[PDB]
Amino acid sequence: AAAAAAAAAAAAAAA
Amino acid sequence: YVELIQRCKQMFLTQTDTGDDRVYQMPSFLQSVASVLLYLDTVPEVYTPVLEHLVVMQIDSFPQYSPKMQLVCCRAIVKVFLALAAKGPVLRNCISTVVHQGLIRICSKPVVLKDYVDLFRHLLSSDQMMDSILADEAFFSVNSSSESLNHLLYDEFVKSVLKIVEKLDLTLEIQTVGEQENGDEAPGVWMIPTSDPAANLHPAKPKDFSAFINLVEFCREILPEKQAEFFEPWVYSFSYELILQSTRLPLISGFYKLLSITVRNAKKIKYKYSCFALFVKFGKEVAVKMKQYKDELLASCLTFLLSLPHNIIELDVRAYVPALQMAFKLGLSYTPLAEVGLNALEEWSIYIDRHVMQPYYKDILPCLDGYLKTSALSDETISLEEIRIRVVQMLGSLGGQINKNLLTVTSSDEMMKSYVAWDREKRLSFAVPFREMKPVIFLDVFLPRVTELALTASDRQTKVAACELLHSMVMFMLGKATQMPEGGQGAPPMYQLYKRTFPVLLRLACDVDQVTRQLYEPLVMQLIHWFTNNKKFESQDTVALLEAILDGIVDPVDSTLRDFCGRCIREFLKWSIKQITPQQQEKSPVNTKSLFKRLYSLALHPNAFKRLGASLAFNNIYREFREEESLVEQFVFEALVIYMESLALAHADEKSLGTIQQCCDAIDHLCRIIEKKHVSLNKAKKRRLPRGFPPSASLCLLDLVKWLLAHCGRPQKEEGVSFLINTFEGGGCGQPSGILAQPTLLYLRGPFSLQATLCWLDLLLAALECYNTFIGERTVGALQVLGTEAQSSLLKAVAFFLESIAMHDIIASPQEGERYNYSKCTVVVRIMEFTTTLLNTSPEGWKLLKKDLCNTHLMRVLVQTLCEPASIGFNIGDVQVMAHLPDVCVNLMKALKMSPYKDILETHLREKITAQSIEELCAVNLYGPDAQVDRSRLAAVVSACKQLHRAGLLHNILPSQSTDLHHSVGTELLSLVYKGIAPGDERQCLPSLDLSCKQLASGLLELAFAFGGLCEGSVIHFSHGEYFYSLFSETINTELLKNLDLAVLELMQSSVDNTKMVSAVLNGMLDQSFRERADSWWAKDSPLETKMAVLALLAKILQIDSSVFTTYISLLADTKLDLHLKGQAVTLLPFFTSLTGGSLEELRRVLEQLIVAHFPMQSREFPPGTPRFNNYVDCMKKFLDALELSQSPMLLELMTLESVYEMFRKDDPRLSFTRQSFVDRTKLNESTFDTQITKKMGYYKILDVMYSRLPKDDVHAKESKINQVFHGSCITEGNELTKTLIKLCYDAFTENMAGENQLLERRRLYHCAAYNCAISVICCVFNELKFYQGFLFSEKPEKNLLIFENLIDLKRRYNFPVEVEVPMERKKKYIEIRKEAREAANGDSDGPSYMSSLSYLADSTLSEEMSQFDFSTGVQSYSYSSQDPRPATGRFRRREQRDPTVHDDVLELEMDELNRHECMAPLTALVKHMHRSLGPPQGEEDSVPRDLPSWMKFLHGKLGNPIVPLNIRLFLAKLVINTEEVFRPYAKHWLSPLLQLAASENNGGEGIHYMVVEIVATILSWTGLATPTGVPKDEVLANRLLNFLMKHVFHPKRAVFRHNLEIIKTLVECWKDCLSIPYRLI
Repeated sequence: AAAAAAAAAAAAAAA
Repeated sequence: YVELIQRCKQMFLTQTDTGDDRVYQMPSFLQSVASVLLYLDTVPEVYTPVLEHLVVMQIDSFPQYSPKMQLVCCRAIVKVFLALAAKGPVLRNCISTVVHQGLIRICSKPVVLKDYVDLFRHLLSSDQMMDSILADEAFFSVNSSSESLNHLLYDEFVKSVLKIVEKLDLTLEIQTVGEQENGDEAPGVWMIPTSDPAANLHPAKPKDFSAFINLVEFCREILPEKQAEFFEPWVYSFSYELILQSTRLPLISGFYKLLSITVRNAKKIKYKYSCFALFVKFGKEVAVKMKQYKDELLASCLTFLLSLPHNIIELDVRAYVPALQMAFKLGLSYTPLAEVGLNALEEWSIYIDRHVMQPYYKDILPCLDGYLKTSALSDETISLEEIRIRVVQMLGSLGGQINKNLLTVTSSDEMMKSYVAWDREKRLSFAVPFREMKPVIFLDVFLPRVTELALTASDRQTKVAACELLHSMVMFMLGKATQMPEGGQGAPPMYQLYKRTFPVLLRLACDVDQVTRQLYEPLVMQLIHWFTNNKKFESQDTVALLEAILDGIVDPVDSTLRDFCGRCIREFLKWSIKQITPQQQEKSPVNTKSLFKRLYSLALHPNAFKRLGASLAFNNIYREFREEESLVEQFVFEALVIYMESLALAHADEKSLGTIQQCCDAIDHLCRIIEKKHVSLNKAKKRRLPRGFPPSASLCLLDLVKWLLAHCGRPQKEEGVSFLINTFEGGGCGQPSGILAQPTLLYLRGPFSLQATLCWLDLLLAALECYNTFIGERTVGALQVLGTEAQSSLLKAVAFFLESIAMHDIIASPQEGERYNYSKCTVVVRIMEFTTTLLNTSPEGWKLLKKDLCNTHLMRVLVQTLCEPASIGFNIGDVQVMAHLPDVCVNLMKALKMSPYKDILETHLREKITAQSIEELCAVNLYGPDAQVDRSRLAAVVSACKQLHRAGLLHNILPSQSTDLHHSVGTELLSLVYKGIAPGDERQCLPSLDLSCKQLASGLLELAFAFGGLCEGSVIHFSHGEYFYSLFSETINTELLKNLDLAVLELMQSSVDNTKMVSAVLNGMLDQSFRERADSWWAKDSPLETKMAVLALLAKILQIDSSVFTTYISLLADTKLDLHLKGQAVTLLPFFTSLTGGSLEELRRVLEQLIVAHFPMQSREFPPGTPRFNNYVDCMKKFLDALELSQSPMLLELMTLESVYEMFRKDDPRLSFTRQSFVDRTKLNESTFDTQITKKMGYYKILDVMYSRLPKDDVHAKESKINQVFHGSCITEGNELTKTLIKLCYDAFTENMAGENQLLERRRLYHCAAYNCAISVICCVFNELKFYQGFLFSEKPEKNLLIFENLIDLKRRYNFPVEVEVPMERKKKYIEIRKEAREAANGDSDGPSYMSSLSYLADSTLSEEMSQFDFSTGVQSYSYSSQDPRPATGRFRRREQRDPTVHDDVLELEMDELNRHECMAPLTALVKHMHRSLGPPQGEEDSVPRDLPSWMKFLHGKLGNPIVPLNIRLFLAKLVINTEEVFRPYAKHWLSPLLQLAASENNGGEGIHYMVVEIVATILSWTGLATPTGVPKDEVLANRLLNFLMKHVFHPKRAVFRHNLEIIKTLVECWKDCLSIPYRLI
């Protein structure tokens, strides 16, 4: 949930 | 310190893990074990391996250290070494070299191409702290590291650049591509290495230490030898031309403060020691050698390494007018951008100034200014400026002289050349479209271009620009020059040097842009095609173009020349394109005739070193159509030939390296196609050519002559054999000479007088006449037709008497010594060439033999190979000159054997006395220091012994010197212990006295007095340890070697007697043999332990099995038997241990034997041997099952080529770190466990069915993360073992290991599981396994009702096979069986049951649970065999509930229902592939049409747990599904969270996400399809949804942390284009 924070952060942010 | 050293290891190995295990850890081990053993002079040993491979993993293994901890690390290892002192002279060295090993191997991965650099500092650091003798440490660190690099360079890279630099050329050759890559090879290599490990580790040590060992080893005491010899061996090795070579040697050297040794004493002789001489003598050879051949890549680094060779030659500078001439110019010419050498350049300036220029400026200055001119500006029209700084700093450091040659030579540089507008009579041109104003310009764009051309700095902006509008530049000029108004008419000089440009463009574009040169090559050639098909005027022009392309070699970039012939051949392509008429062939002088007309002649005229490659790639061009195009071939044949002749002999004096004959012979490669062996074509006038060629009697004809008659003499006879005799009639005297030969020499004795016969025709006599022996009798029955001595009177006999003149010339100024010593040696060798040519050749009648009056002379010259170096050429010998010297004596003396009378041998031999050998024998030991002058003649006399060996009759020198002298070597090698340590001097003394010592006598007394003879502060502690073990085990190498050569079973003698160190003794033997051959002695070891297996082996063996005293003699022993069984098992590796050791008792068996009651070595029990049959499955199954669970904790899940190849080569027998190596790329008695477990199945996972069985034993006996190992075991071994046989052996093994047994649940799990791990990845044909399970298919139909374990493995068993089966392969071993859609679906459809009455013993699960695997598996095989209807509808009516349909009964948070349901993955690709059927074939805006016919109807997800997993199923389902096909399932989704995820509550920390994440995140999987998400059925849905969602998500951030929610806050955002507005409520 750190680089994953970027992962899902991008999941929503790009959505 | 025992179990505690264990603890050490227990950290060590366990660091093999995937996550790290730390580091300071180790030095803890280090200084620890240090003080430990420093306490102990009592020899614990046994830790030798662990401590070593320990430290070797240690020192630099790290991504980093705490910068802090690193000096601590220092005190650590250095402490290891003080221990190594008190230790007594053994293990230190070896360890050092090991860390050399990994050290450079750690170059990988190189950080100019974890990471790499670290080691430097630690090495640096290693040297620098605390107190006691940092020196020795550093010292041996160096030398062993050195020789280490020797080893890898002795592995490949020489070979590398060789082959793959030479490779594509000869591999592909169509004769079209070969020629190219030929001309591409000549001028500098392809610069391609073969194996990067070689290619690069090759840099490594050098690349590593680059700045390191320069100033390091500043030490005086330990650097006499690291100086002198230690300089050399490399420098000898050089010839292969490694970038590496010089590198440090100057750097340290000039760094080193007494070059006063070197410079002054080397002056004294110029006016050790000779070491200083050669140490000089590199200079020109080096210098030029790179200047010509080696590259801006190569040379530059090389050369520049090689300028500082002046830094040591201060006094011993002499000429070197080229030195900087080529050199420093290269400094600021091609890299004013790269200061690399540039630094040096003016360092050279510094001292050449500061050392004695007082005439030499007369030299130096005419260079300096006219060159150092750029020293000031390369700046503008470390720091370049800083350069300029120190430039002037030089200038004024003298000043007043520095003024000028810059001015007058720069005045020689053409500032002024005025050309454009044809020396400026009009506008050049204006063609470009602006023409509001219609400008003109373009006036000088050119010298601008130039200025770019020299420039690569802003080349990025600039030089680019240069070629850039060069591109349109030409086409511009010719462009309006085509109608020829003035354009060409103005051009010819203008556009002339406009050509001269592009040499530079395409030249350096290489180092700059492939895109540049390669961009403009099609353009240069689109030129050369143009005017050729056009009229020839730009012929007048491009002719000029290629003209100076005669050069390009003095021009350091010789690929210029590559350009040339490539252009030339492209020229010829176009010339082949348009060839028409010899009218226009010859009147193309640019073609055809005037080509060779010049190029041959023109080749000759300058005496051109600059034709070489030009020549080779030149005719190589033809080598394609040298066969045919038209006539000009006819001329070029002869003209080519005597062109080669005159060619060679012309320059034949001072020629550039052999690059010359590289080219010479390169074209000599053609008479091939040139000879089609026609009748009277080759035989014609072209054969009239060789007519005069041998009788040309001319100089270098040797290279040519032998070339001739084999090849060219062949066409017509055999080689032309009998063409010859009828001319011998007239004369064979036609071949030889001797005009003015012998006496006038004896008078003038001049260098000018050396210049023909003495120059060549000595040689041409020798070889010219050698090739004659062969044909007919020529040297007997042809040349000699007139008299025995009559016809050769002034020819061959004077050649004798002139060899007598060589003896004389030793009886009673550099270039002087050059041809003087070069000569006298070239004399003895070549006159002995045809000498021994005759002597050996069967045309031996004593006709020319008696003709010698040198009978005693010959034996008086050769008898001294001692004075011979000190007098005639020696230094020059190393290059394959006196390297070849031994080749003489043997060849000579044995061609002196037989017919030639033995006194030639004998009286000669009789010349030798014993006082030489006995004397020197005494002396070199009698020295200590002073070992020089004798020790030499150790090397020499030994070399003579070589010559005796190949020559026999050695014993004639040593009849009783067999006895004593060889003994006395023992007296002396004996004697050393008085002084203990021996000099690196004496360290080179020993190879002599031992090496030749044992060339005759026995290596047994070796072993005996080895053992006993060794059974014996600086004086006394340097005495202390070698007493105990070392000194002979120090000298050990040669000793072992003796033991390797001729010994058989002689081993077993002293072996069995002493029964202790012999092992070690033997151990050194082991691979010292092996490595040498890696097949020779690999038996010799084997039966000596067939019998000795009974003998020395045994008392050891059952001394262990028997056994404080006998107990440690045991740990001693069993340690041996490790070794014995292991190395001896390595010579079994060729064959067998199960026959060889299998048919041979107490070899196989001792494995099982010694296992009792010891862990630490119990590690090492297993890795040896692949024993087979009986008492092995069983007894060893006990020593592993029983002795494992007993000796390994019961606790379930409680635990814890050439180059690089050489790292293992010398650590072969030992060192547990072996595979702990590359893994660098609570737990304690648990570490005893997996210590031993990793000891267990990592080793043999690969082979045998008990090796197979024991893993299955323990895993089920005690489940641990050992199971993880199983993957990198099973799967690996599955792919790995690659034995279809043993494949099937576990196929059946496991297969009916699933038979009727006491097996438990997991006991079938890992069974089929790890089973499949190996099996899915192994060979697709599983044979009766996969067929007998077909005949275990009916095993599936079955009833065990019920019992328990009968019920357990009832269900475990019949799902068990399909478990591996269908996954490992479902297909194509399954396809012909014609159960496809047919006979299995029986067991799927039926197999999973209700068992609604079963409440029992997890029958309600495991029975029903695993029963579902019917549909799981079989349905999968169907998924690819599917209809769409078939697999979907085959599911009805449901047994449901079923276990996967019994859900929240447990597992109340959402995490592993995706991970641990063990259901998805089939369901995944299920709907994946059958959704490839139903898919882009057709989509659905509707829910139903994708479900009801699908099995997606089976999915509903409503009303309870009936909800959740199904829609859990939807999880990755919708990944493919969409569009609106999940339309109602969408309603399922927003339905999902409401009271259900609520029913699951938080459902795991990340759970709420886990649901909603794509619950909504699918809502955005579309835009307008969210018009559904808002409007139609959302009716109550999203309102409540939100309410909860929000409700929850508020806090848990409050509960735990922050942007968690925000993840939702998104979703929140994502919602609303209308929706349900619970917002006032918000």
